[PDB]
Amino acid sequence: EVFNATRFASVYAWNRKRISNCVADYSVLYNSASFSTFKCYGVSPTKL
Amino acid sequence: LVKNKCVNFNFNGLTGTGVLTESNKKFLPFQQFGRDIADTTDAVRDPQTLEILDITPCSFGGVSVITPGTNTSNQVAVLYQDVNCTEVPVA
Amino acid sequence: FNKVTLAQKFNGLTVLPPLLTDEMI
Amino acid sequence: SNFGAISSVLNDILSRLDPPEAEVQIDRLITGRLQSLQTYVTQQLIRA
Ligand SMILES: *[C@@H]1O[C@H](CO)[C@@H](O)[C@H](O)[C@H]1NC(C)=O
Ligand SMILES: *[C@@H]1O[C@H](CO)[C@@H](O)[C@H](O)[C@H]1NC(C)=O
Repeated sequence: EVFNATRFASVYAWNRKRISNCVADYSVLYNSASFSTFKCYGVSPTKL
Repeated sequence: LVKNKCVNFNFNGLTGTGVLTESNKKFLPFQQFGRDIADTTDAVRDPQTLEILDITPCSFGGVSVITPGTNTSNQVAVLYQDVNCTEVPVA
Repeated sequence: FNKVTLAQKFNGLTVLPPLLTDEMI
Repeated sequence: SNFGAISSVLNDILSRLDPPEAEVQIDRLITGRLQSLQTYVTQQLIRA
């Protein structure tokens, strides 16, 4: 519901969604060949 | 969970190696983990159940070799500097 | 001895014992 | 003391980062810790 939202907010009115109390499998994100940019800072995607 | 052997542990992103034992120290209702001195995680409460764990660092020390002159004899004895004798056989 | 008051357990750090114990000094 | 690293424990850095990215932070920690140990040993030599 965050990545596949039908409408996106303008960058000057950026939204914010809090995620908690769940198991996160981020491998689903960067394994998908659908993102032109996937850059991390202070953490590594392979070990997330 | 195992207790009386040195083990690798990862508690909710807290990684370390040591021996885990039932803690005499008593936590306040929802303190998470103690650090007795110098930000060493000396204890942690389990996330799955709610027991309190006391952590003692992995037993370690210096090994030294006692020897008479190799001129005179070849027999040699070895001394482990800081360990109880019952737990040396591992290393 | 009873007047003078006198390293905590930690990683890396270690304290050797003195060669002559107090009982023999 | 973090010495300007991401965190103050080797385990956090080596669990958060990949080898080219982790190496610089580990070096940042190593240089500071080595300097502190050198100062301590020089002080001990003078006091001895
Ligand atoms: C062997 O060498 C040691 C080392 O200096 C010396 O103390 C000892 O007297 C020597 N013994 C013989 C038989 O050469
Ligand atoms: C060494 O360990 C054994 C078993 O854990 C124990 O019975 C003994 O009292 C210990 N001795 C010392 C000096 O720690």
